[PDB]
Amino acid sequence: APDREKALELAMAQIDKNFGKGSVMRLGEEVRQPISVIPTGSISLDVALGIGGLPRGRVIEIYGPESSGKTTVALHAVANAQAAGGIAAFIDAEHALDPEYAKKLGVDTDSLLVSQPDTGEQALEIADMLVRSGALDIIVIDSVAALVPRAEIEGEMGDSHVGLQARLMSQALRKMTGALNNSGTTAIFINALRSPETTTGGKALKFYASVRLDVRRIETLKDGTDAVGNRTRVKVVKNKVSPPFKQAEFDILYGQGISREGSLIDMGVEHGFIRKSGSWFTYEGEQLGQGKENARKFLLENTDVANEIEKKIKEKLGI
Repeated sequence: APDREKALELAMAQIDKNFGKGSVMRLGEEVRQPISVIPTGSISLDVALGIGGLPRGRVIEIYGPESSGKTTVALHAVANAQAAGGIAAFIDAEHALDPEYAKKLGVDTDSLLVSQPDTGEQALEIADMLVRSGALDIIVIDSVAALVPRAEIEGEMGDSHVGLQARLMSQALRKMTGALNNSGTTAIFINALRSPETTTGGKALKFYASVRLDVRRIETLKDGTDAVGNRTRVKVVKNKVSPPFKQAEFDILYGQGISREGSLIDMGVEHGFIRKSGSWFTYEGEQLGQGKENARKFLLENTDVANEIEKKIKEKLGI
């Protein structure tokens, strides 16, 4: 009577119907539920996520050591959302954002809502208020670790209460998540951190998120001796809308955003479109150059090509 696959599907079926789509899923499975998404700004990452970009109306956490490339991504997200004509909110509690660098990645600073909370409750709440107005496409909280409870701030944390922050984070996230889902507003909590300590607030953020990104830096992009930027690596450690654990890499040159041409030269190679002979790159006849960098330039100057690689790559996968 038992037909494991017939019995297994029926099991998964109920499981989703009981806890939500994606509550369980074969890793090879290839999701086909196209959800509204905010493009990460890194094609590779956008594919790693398995749905094009950050899922809308979800809580997204981006953690990693300082300079890992978190903000950048985050900034890009805002940027792509504004192009889709969405409004963006930035609950700043670190005062580091450099609007100028933002404008560079495509952000419309002049139309960006910004708030610099006096307390942690204040911040989270201000956010909650903004979210439930259903007007924002995306909201990004800078530094989970900075949402220090009011009590701790005022200096009354005289060893008379402890752990207050997680709670602050947990309860806050209990409320907002709901509202978020209805508004469709994506919320990116930038968790610049410090296994699994979580800087005091990732405890509750670990369960409320639907997508958790692990941003890390792996190598300094060079030519020969002179540097040009750094290659970041991300690992979607959690994904409740597509098979998790995939990962992508992308280049960010000093002062720039996620290098399109880089992504091109990267996904081109693995995918076959662009061939690499030792220390050289070639694209169906044409020579790109000796070394990823000259190639990058090459693709920067010859707009048509590359634009066509983006094409072929964008075809072999969903564009």
